[PDB]
Amino acid sequence: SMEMDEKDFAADSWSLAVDSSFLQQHKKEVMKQQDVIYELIQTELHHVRTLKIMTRLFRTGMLEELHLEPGVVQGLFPCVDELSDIHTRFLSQLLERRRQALCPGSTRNFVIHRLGDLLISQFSGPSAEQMCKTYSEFCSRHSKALKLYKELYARDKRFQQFIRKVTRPAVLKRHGVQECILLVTQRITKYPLLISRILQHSHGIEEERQDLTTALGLVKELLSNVDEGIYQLEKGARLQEIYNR
Amino acid sequence: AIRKKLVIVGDGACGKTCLLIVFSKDQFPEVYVPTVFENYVADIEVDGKQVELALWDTAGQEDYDRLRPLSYPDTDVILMCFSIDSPDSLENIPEKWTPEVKHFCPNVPIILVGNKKDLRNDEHTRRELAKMKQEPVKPEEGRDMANRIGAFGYMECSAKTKDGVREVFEMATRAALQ
Ligand SMILES: COCc1cc(C(N)=O)no1
Ligand SMILES: COCc1cc(C(N)=O)no1
Ligand SMILES: COCc1cc(C(N)=O)no1
Repeated sequence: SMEMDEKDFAADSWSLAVDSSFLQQHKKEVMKQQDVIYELIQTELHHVRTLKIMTRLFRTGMLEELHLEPGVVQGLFPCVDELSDIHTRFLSQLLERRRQALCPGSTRNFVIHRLGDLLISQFSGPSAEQMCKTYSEFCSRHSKALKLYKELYARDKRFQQFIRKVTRPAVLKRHGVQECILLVTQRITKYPLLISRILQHSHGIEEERQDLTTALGLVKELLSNVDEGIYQLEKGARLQEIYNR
Repeated sequence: AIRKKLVIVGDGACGKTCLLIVFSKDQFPEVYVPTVFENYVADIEVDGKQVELALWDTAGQEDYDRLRPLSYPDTDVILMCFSIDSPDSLENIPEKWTPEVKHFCPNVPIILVGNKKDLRNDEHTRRELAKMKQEPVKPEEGRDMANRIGAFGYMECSAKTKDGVREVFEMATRAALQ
């Protein structure tokens, strides 16, 4: 992540991020709504960061330092460039919505009143089809990636030294290769939990309540489609085991 | 330090997310209680042994039968949660959660955990349950369920007061080491 965004999302909540003299001007219901919107953006910033660790630290580091057999790095990090494109674009829209909402003279005081429309756009049309196709492919390749990782770590000395080297810093404690893969798979199922809680505190404007209700339905439809499109790939699986599913 | 992996399972209203948050921060958040939990790697020392215990939540995965099992590979200990203010959450343990965990995590110890133990003597809770001919889960009901499902053990805690929380994760670490 970049320092500007890290600092904007360093606090544990929106109520601790804004100036207290700004917080004091708002009703409790607005503060409860803003705290959950802040959590959605903060966790999206962290999810994009997980994808940058996978693409820049692990994937590129393996291509530039190790002599792995072709098709091995793609097997460890399936769809990571596509996932990075989807989420970096989504994160850009969320951060621009916050930026436009800042008070003049402030880099931290804002209220986001219109999130629903952004969520409907993300979870409908071509961007939703791209999310569905990419997660169906990623989640079907999840178990294969973990097994490929475990095999390389146990048998390749240079691979083991590379992993131990790049994951030694304390900031990588929660972000080893297998941890990144599960963090990405679990990201999509966090969205209904966050959206439902934002909706709970967005009844003040009927258009916003309706938009968040539509967004929640779209996210659930996307998840149902992804869940129905998953069949775990297994290295060396025989056709007979596949057609006898 | 050896690395172990813990996964918590249970119904949506069982309090699993709150339990992971309170343990990982060592406090019940006073300003904002997070909606979700990403992951955490706890440094735990139990009975003289140092372990890095990776913590994972299955919240949000309850309705997705093909995404949810992706949380299980290489799990060392399962916390199977129910809420003491919800006898319905205890009923789903033996024939929904238990056969799933035994299938994807064979031979992995399961600790049955009764969450929200502070609500057992809460007047509002007792009034609300008595309208559906119910009462908070009794300690013997939790123990008998844990015994029935082949659990490694039975424990109770309250994420709200923190009581029992440290003990659950220290025991989970010992189970993961066996
Ligand atoms: C009042 O700032 C300290 C603080 C933050 C929190 C929280 N994370 O909810 N509890 O206490
Ligand atoms: C909040 O957790 C309490 C706790 C205990 C320990 C330990 N026993 O090392 N580590 O954390
Ligand atoms: C590698 O541990 C066993 C395993 C496999 C799976 C799975 N999801 O196929 N879950 O746990």
